[PDB]
Amino acid sequence: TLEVLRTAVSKRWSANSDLIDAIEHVSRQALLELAERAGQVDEVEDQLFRFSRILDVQPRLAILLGDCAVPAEGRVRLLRKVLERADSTVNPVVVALLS
Amino acid sequence: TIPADDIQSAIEEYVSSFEEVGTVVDAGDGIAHVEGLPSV
Repeated sequence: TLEVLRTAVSKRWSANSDLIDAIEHVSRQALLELAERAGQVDEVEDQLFRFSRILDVQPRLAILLGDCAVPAEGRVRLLRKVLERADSTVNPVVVALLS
Repeated sequence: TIPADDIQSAIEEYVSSFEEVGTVVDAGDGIAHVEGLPSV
């Protein structure tokens, strides 16, 4: 992790936030690599899309997950059981991505 | 896979899960800016 942070700072950036975007993008790529070596190479895709279409119907959950002041632990608490519900989320990597 | 249980109690489970002072952030020339105080 510190090595990838080093090679991340090793380049210039347009602004401040773009670096955070790049690093969390790296985290996304790593979670997807873990899933790909796990044989779930495309199940993650349909899982993400179906959850997106589920969240699309409810604006309440959608917008209040975008709480720009509630503690991030509060946000992940919000996500926990509405995600951890049933067979509708059998994938074990999408949990960390969505978190 | 999509959940059609319609058991959105989860939202309520968080709805059920859940004095005012602000702070000066800049001041000058008779003007101040106050962060916080959501119900002014």
